Amino acid sequence: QVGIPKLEVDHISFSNVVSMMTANIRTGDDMAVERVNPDDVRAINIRNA
Amino acid sequence: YGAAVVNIDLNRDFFDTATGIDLTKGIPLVQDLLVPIGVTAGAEQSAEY
Repeated sequence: QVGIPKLEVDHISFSNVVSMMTANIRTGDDMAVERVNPDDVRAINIRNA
Repeated sequence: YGAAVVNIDLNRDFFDTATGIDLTKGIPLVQDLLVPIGVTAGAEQSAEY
């Protein structure tokens, strides 16, 4: 038979397998971008959806 | 003897700086006559032609 899920029954259980990252997720290399503006505001195409 | 190149220019003496024209670049160039809006500074220059 397969094992009964721990949430499915009323028993408390004090040892469990917890997944975890081996080291911190926030490495500190936050993403940064090169925004570049439209050259001329009059030429911008508002149209087409 | 020893002329390198002989060009046909617009006559600076007729089209004087009093006309607001500047013929030093090879073309007439009047500042601040026609000039596009909504463009980054220094984008105006082709209009000077």
